[PDB]
Amino acid sequence: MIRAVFFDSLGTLNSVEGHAKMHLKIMEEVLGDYPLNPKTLLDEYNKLTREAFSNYAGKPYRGLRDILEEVMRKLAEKYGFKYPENFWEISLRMSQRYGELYPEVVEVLKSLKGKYHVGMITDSATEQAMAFLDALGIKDLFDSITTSEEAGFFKPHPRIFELALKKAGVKGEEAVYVGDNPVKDAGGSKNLGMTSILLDRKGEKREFWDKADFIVSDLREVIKIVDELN
Ligand SMILES: *CC(=O)c1ccccc1
Ligand SMILES: [Mg+2]
Repeated sequence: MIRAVFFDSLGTLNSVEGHAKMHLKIMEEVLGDYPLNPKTLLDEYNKLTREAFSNYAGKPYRGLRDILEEVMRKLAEKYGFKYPENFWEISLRMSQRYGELYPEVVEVLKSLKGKYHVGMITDSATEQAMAFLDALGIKDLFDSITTSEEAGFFKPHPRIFELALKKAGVKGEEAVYVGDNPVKDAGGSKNLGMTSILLDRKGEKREFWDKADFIVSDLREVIKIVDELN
């Protein structure tokens, strides 16, 4: 019986659109009137960071701040603008203002909280995850928050899911994982026996739907699935 529902972060609870808007504002503040299109800087930053994150999926945890700051160091040297020593602090300030939840998130978390264990499982440093949940106003809505930093490994490594399950006191088969990445979220959680729900908000991933037990475009569908399973 489903006793716990676990959620991914980016693309699942906080929007990619807010992420992109937030990060453009970060680059605009980095650059000022430097003669570089902030959108061009952002696209190159995203290209490099995506490659780095891909390299480390499933692998031992390493600090994301060191990776992002090195990428920025490279980009500052490539393009000739002054490296921002306060890059991280700029980023935090912009997260607090421009971080954005999908419209149904609070409704969904509220409807589940109390009746099931409500958890988050995220690739993130712990302090950074807790700060952003606070900034979005949803920290209190979780019974557990489990991170790659705690487990020692990035998704889809089994230990990050194992830890979340152990925090909640449930078996994998008594738990659901909702996330937007078919490999890291659906495939990763399945290795622990969890029921996997792929969130495909824009229907962009039908190539990979077979990788999940269920497909949804809106998190309000989750509660119906759990009830139906129970
Ligand atoms: C994208 C970014 O700068 C960010 C995101 C979440 C929390 C803090 C910073
Ligand atoms: Mg995600």
